[PDB]
Amino acid sequence: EITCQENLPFTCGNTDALNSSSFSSDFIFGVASSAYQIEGTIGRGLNIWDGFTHRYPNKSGPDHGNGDTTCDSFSYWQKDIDVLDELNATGYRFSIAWSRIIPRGKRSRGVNEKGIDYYHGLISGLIKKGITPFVTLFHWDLPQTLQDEYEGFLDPQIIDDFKDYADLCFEEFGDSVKYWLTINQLYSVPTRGYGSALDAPGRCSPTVDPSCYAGNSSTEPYIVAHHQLLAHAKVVDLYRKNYTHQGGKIGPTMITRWFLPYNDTDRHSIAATERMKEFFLGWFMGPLTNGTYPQIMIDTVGERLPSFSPEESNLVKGSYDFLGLNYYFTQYAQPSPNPVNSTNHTAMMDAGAKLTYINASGHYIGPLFEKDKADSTDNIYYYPKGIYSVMDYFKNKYYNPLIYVTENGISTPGDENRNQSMLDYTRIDYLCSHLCFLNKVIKEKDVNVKGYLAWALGDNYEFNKGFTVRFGLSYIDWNNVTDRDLKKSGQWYQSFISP
Amino acid sequence: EITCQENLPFTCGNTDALNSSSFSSDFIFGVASSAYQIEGTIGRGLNIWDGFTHRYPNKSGPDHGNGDTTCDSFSYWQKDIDVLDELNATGYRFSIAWSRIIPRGKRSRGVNEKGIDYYHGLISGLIKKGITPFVTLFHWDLPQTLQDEYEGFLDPQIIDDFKDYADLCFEEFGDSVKYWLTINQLYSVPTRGYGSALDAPGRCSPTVDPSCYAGNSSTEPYIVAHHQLLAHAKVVDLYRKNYTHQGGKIGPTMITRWFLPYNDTDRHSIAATERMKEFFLGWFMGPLTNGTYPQIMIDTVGERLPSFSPEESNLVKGSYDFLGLNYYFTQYAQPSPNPVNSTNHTAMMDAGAKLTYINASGHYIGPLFEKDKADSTDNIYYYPKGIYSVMDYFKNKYYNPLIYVTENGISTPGDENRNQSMLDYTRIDYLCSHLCFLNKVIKEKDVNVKGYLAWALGDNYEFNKGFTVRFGLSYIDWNNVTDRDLKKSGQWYQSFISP
Ligand SMILES: *[C@@H]1O[C@H](CO)[C@@H](O[C@@H]2O[C@H](CO)[C@@H](O[C@@H]3O[C@H](CO)[C@@H](O)[C@H](O[C@H]4O[C@H](CO)[C@@H](O)[C@H](O)[C@@H]4O)[C@@H]3O[C@@H]3OC[C@@H](O)[C@H](O)[C@H]3O)[C@H](O)[C@H]2NC(C)=O)[C@H](O[C@@H]2O[C@@H](C)[C@@H](O)[C@@H](O)[C@@H]2O)[C@H]1NC(C)=O
Ligand SMILES: *[C@@H]1O[C@H](CO)[C@@H](O[C@@H]2O[C@H](CO)[C@@H](O[C@@H]3O[C@H](CO)[C@@H](O)[C@H](O[C@H]4O[C@H](CO)[C@@H](O)[C@H](O)[C@@H]4O)[C@@H]3O[C@@H]3OC[C@@H](O)[C@H](O)[C@H]3O)[C@H](O)[C@H]2NC(C)=O)[C@H](O[C@@H]2O[C@@H](C)[C@@H](O)[C@@H](O)[C@@H]2O)[C@H]1NC(C)=O
Ligand SMILES: *[C@@H]1O[C@H](CO)[C@@H](O[C@@H]2O[C@H](CO)[C@@H](O[C@@H]3O[C@H](CO)[C@@H](O)[C@H](O)[C@@H]3O[C@@H]3OC[C@@H](O)[C@H](O)[C@H]3O)[C@H](O)[C@H]2NC(C)=O)[C@H](O[C@@H]2O[C@@H](C)[C@@H](O)[C@@H](O)[C@@H]2O)[C@H]1NC(C)=O
Ligand SMILES: *[C@@H]1O[C@H](CO)[C@@H](O[C@@H]2O[C@H](CO)[C@@H](O[C@@H]3O[C@H](CO)[C@@H](O)[C@H](O)[C@@H]3O[C@@H]3OC[C@@H](O)[C@H](O)[C@H]3O)[C@H](O)[C@H]2NC(C)=O)[C@H](O[C@@H]2O[C@@H](C)[C@@H](O)[C@@H](O)[C@@H]2O)[C@H]1NC(C)=O
Ligand SMILES: *[C@@H]1O[C@H](CO)[C@@H](O[C@@H]2O[C@H](CO)[C@@H](O)[C@H](O)[C@H]2NC(C)=O)[C@H](O)[C@H]1NC(C)=O
Ligand SMILES: *[C@@H]1O[C@H](CO)[C@@H](O[C@@H]2O[C@H](CO)[C@@H](O)[C@H](O)[C@H]2NC(C)=O)[C@H](O)[C@H]1NC(C)=O
Ligand SMILES: *[C@@H]1O[C@H](CO)[C@@H](O)[C@H](O)[C@H]1NC(C)=O
Ligand SMILES: *[C@@H]1O[C@H](CO)[C@@H](O)[C@H](O)[C@H]1NC(C)=O
Ligand SMILES: *[C@@H]1O[C@H](CO)[C@@H](O)[C@H](O)[C@H]1NC(C)=O
Ligand SMILES: *[C@@H]1O[C@H](CO)[C@@H](O)[C@H](O)[C@H]1NC(C)=O
Ligand SMILES: *[C@@H]1O[C@H](CO)[C@@H](O)[C@H](O)[C@H]1NC(C)=O
Ligand SMILES: *[C@@H]1O[C@H](CO)[C@@H](O)[C@H](O)[C@H]1NC(C)=O
Ligand SMILES: *[C@@H]1O[C@H](CO)[C@@H](O)[C@H](O)[C@H]1NC(C)=O
Ligand SMILES: *[C@@H]1O[C@H](CO)[C@@H](O)[C@H](O)[C@H]1NC(C)=O
Ligand SMILES: *[C@H]1O[C@H](CO)[C@@H](O)[C@H](O)[C@H]1NC(C)=O
Ligand SMILES: *[C@H]1O[C@H](CO)[C@@H](O)[C@H](O)[C@H]1NC(C)=O
Ligand SMILES: *[C@H]1O[C@H](CO)[C@@H](O)[C@H](O)[C@H]1NC(C)=O
Ligand SMILES: *[C@H]1O[C@H](CO)[C@@H](O)[C@H](O)[C@H]1NC(C)=O
Ligand SMILES: [Zn+2]
Repeated sequence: EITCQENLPFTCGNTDALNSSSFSSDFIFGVASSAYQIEGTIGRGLNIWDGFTHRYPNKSGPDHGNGDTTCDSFSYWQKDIDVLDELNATGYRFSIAWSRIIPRGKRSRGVNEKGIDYYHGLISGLIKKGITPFVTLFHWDLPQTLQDEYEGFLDPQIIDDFKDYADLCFEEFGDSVKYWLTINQLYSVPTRGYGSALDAPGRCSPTVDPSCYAGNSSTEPYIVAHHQLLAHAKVVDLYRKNYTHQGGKIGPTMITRWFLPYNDTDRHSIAATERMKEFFLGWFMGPLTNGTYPQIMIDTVGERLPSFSPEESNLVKGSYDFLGLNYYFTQYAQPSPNPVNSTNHTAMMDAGAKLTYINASGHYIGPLFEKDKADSTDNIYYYPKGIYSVMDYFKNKYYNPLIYVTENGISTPGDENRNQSMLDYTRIDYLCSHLCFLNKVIKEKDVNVKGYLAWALGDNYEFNKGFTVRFGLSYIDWNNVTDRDLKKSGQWYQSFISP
Repeated sequence: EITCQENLPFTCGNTDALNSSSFSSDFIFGVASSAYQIEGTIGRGLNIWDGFTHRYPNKSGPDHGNGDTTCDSFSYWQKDIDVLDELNATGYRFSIAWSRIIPRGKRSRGVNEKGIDYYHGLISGLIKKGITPFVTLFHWDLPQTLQDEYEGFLDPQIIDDFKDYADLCFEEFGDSVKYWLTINQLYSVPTRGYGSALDAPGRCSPTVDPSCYAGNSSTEPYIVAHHQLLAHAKVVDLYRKNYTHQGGKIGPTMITRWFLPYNDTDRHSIAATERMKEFFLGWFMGPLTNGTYPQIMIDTVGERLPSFSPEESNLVKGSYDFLGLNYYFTQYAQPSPNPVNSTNHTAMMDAGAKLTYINASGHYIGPLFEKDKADSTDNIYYYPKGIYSVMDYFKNKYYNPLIYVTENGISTPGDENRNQSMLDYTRIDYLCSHLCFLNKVIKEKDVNVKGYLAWALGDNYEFNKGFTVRFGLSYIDWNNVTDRDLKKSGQWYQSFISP
């Protein structure tokens, strides 16, 4: 019987009690990163994260930081491999920058052979240290040219351009890469990029944010979500029909959260909780497992929800070998109105739920996850048992999928100094508490989870936050980015992996 | 009789001897700037200078600086108007960022109304202080989307996109703007952008620079030059047929240089000097005055020189109301081989000339213009009489055009400290020595020159050099860019204007 803690103080930092041997022998342990966040713009074309962060610098982060140079993994990719080698990691999730290998977006316009060689060298270096690559084709960094030609994922033209890009990656790297991710966190771009305009490309309704250059927060999230599923399923079909000889697997990435009722004896809050599961996970998991959106979405969203043709439904249904599940936290849900006729209506209001970290009796769900200095009532809190609840739900609701945990981690403030930054005990507590529950859910519920990749390998540019928060297991000095030095967390993870 | 000095020391800094009253009463005096160099990326889409400086940071300048924030004329445009008001300037040359008003390049994709309002406010502010705007439509900052769709000026698709962009500018601002420039320095993009790859977009032959993403240095300069002339002439036709009611004038910008023989008794060097005039000025001035390229270019460049159809020849011939002439320096010319079959052949070798600042007897042409710290034998030297020689040549060879001097100025090192930077006596000597010759040529040769705009209003990002050189008449502190403080040069120019 496995007992895991839910509240501070935790004791899972002790490698005598929890380590890699607690898990099956073939289980993969590593870390993750993304191209915009770590490489720098040297050697690549421009993408919508470059566009968004330069056009709307106060949305890039409070320091106006961006990915122009960041930790310079373009130059220091060998140092990333060295961190992984130090950890004795068996996996590394990284993304390919579309704009580094096809700067002009559409593959018929030509490829950047030097950009292809950059990834060849990385992949070869990983494999030579025994590290299995998990490669994300699209981690939000769409070539700027495609957004300007047709508004990227807002248009169905994106399916064929994404397909041709994916084909080039499979042709070039698939002899060595056996685990591919298509689109990072399907829920994110639609909602933050086209609903709230917190993320690139920064579209939304005029009264939601007057700085959006265009958009409609009520309709566009649904259009983008739909084209994301079609483009993902087209690439999966391509992979499975034309690259089956490479012996690899492919899947989407979901951002996952667990949801609990704000008031667990109030039927209205209980209903809002179940609505949240459908609108946040089922929006994509319904199409991925059944080829249709959830009935509550069909009913509520009405004419604003696109339909799949029979051919598209068949293409999208079952379009995964595995699921990359990212997990960070859990929210309480209570009812909220859905004012569809308001000019500031957003797709996110369709779920009819208001999300908090404090329930109706004043209980905070768990330890502090992220402090919000502008508004402290907006602090985010974590909940280690949520990873257990998510995994169990995916096995039970979504046909017992093979799962890899593709992201899991916590930030510490960028205002801390080096020493404080290195002594990141809050990060050991977060990582170990979630690893305990993950082991518990694998053993108790038999969820087919086969790996775990913590967010992040090193400090990087954080979407929306600049360099004001740090997520790395390895520290990077922004005045001289060459080195990546294991933090207390990285050292702890090293001993968890090789106890 | 006017006597002007050619060698240090100069005495034209004395406003008793040379001032604005030395020139006709209607003569316009001011300063100039360009959008990429001063505004910052806030509020606009991305262009090829953003692309080039981020993809090839060591080509952006030795400090890797770029135009991301620069002096923040987006925020501080009122402070630029204040500098002009302090100078009692009567003209200001600025450029419109295509990417600020049409971020998606093609006008049918929509316009950025807030970007239009930015220029409305500037123009209105200038006119209210009695300053005549001279507005450059294209100062090299092509929306990145157009370079990625069809390689910008390499393709004839650029003509109609440039035309639609120009139309929008005339419609929006032409009721107030009466002097328009089409393309800044026609010789520059073809040669530096597509021949040497020193400038965006950074194309060239593989053995010229292995870092070019594509190109051909022998052919591409000619293609781009040709499309530049066609796009320029299309816009001029549009202006003169559809916006004649606005009562304004339009013209191209040429970079001008004078050329002297390396050895003035050697017929080979004399021939190389005359070749240089044709290949550097006649490349564009031949088409602009006659609808054909110079015969020496037709003969030497052969199949690599495009031909104008009769319709295109007619469109391009006479396509100017005035000429914007930029002038900085003069070179000696001697013969050099033209190895057309070499893989590193460039369009610039077609002239069969090698350019220096020192003649065959060891005479340096004039005072120091720019020091080159990597290689001192590469220092550039200036020649005040060259402005006289250029103006006289344009009147005599090119049908007595109306001319405005659209750029003239000198850099000082970015390594100097504030105090040294402010005491920019070398800049007063450069500006006054050229103004003396300009007055002399207007009086002696009756050249129809009606204004002079010194390069630059303030310190900015310098193409190819970052923030390592300063060209401003007003100082900007890079640790806090709000203020623009008149240097010794700006104060001298203030007294030259209002003695
Ligand atoms: C897994 O995919 C199955 C489809 O392959 C889902 O079953 C389908 O569910 C739909 C309803 O969503 C059933 O379609 C209904 O068919 C009747 C009967 O002929 C309809 O009137 C109803 O159409 C009306 O309601 C719609 C909203 O649902 C409106 O959009 C429409 O304008 C009408 O108001 C709907 O008919 C559809 O109408 C729109 C068409 O373009 C569409 O093709 C048409 O089918 C459908 O019969 C059913 N298919 C079968 C083979 O059973 C399945 O849905 C789950 O199971 C069914 C039994 C219902 O209980 C659903 O509520 C529940 O979601 C889904 N499973 C999951 C878990 O999502
Ligand atoms: C101002 O524009 C005038 C054109 O409106 C120029 O005059 C034209 O000059 C061209 C030569 O460049 C003369 O064309 C020649 O016509 C003969 C006679 O029929 C040709 O064989 C010669 O073609 C051959 O030489 C070419 C290189 O010049 C090659 O490309 C071609 O393959 C042949 O090798 C050329 O004929 C032209 O060939 C290419 C065709 O597609 C083209 O249309 C055809 O014309 C032309 O007759 C002449 N036009 C008239 C009305 O005079 C004028 O050129 C200047 O003046 C003329 C007299 C010559 O001295 C030129 O050397 C000199 O540049 C130009 N002025 C300026 C100052 O540039
Ligand atoms: C968890 O949700 C439950 C279920 O909603 C909350 O209990 C309900 O709380 C209501 C108070 O907000 C109770 O209703 C009231 O009852 C008093 C006593 O008779 C009456 O005077 C009030 O007018 C009110 O009655 C309602 O008026 C509106 C009508 O539309 C409606 O029909 C009436 O319900 C209600 O009885 C109670 N439900 C039951 C199942 O207990 C619970 O609220 C917390 O506990 C309740 C007992 C009460 O002490 C609340 O003060 C306290 O907030 C809520 N828990 C939390 C922690 O918010
Ligand atoms: C400015 O250009 C002029 C014209 O080219 C230079 O003068 C020429 O310089 C040549 C030396 O480079 C002279 O030719 C030589 O004459 C000596 C004396 O007879 C002879 O022994 C040499 O072999 C050579 O002769 C040539 O050999 C190559 C053959 O293909 C050719 O037919 C011969 O010309 C040449 O006489 C002279 N031209 C005349 C018009 O004076 C001038 O050079 C400078 O002045 C000349 C006088 C000489 O003192 C050079 O040392 C000195 O560089 C050059 N000016 C500069 C400053 O470079
Ligand atoms: C978002 O787009 C939707 C659909 O185009 C707009 O909602 C429609 O608004 C038109 C104009 O009132 C109405 O006649 C229809 O009833 C609406 N259709 C549906 C599907 O709701 C909505 O106004 C647009 N929002 C923004 C802010 O532009
Ligand atoms: C530049 O483009 C030109 C023309 O396409 C190339 O020169 C041609 O080269 C082909 C292959 O040798 C020759 O057969 C022709 O004689 C050339 N044409 C002319 C007009 O010169 C040149 O090789 C290309 N340069 C680069 C470096 O790719
Ligand atoms: C690993 O953790 C397990 C508890 O599940 C423990 O039994 C084992 O001894 C630990 N391994 C080491 C080497 O500490
Ligand atoms: C696969 O590749 C072949 C040949 O390149 C092509 O004919 C076929 O349509 C492709 N695709 C898919 C996704 O099946
Ligand atoms: C618009 O929405 C904001 C936040 O969603 C809300 O605070 C405000 O009350 C809404 N206004 C209207 C007119 O509904
Ligand atoms: C690496 O991990 C393998 C597998 O668990 C282990 O046998 C080996 O000793 C570890 N190496 C280090 C240096 O920890
Ligand atoms: C301006 O310069 C001219 C010389 O051309 C001189 O005669 C005149 O007095 C000067 N003006 C003033 C006010 O110094
Ligand atoms: C001018 O505008 C009119 C109407 O918009 C158009 O029909 C005509 O073709 C345009 N152009 C030029 C360059 O003449
Ligand atoms: C190539 O050109 C460079 C500079 O233009 C020159 O130094 C070199 O000698 C040339 N090589 C060949 C093979 O011509
Ligand atoms: C501005 O220039 C005009 C025209 O020469 C002049 O009359 C006026 O006094 C000048 N103002 C200042 C403050 O120098
Ligand atoms: C930040 O910038 C946008 C324009 O990019 C502007 O709408 C907004 O006022 C600014 N936000 C704040 C909070 O200052
Ligand atoms: C920066 O860090 C690297 C690795 O720690 C070091 O070797 C290099 O000398 C440092 N550069 C400077 C300028 O300090
Ligand atoms: C600078 O960068 C380019 C790649 O952008 C590379 O080809 C070249 O080696 C570098 N230049 C120097 C002088 O280091
Ligand atoms: C920077 O300069 C402006 C103008 O000189 C000044 O008013 C502002 O206070 C300064 N900001 C800082 C942080 O020094
Ligand atoms: Zn930047």
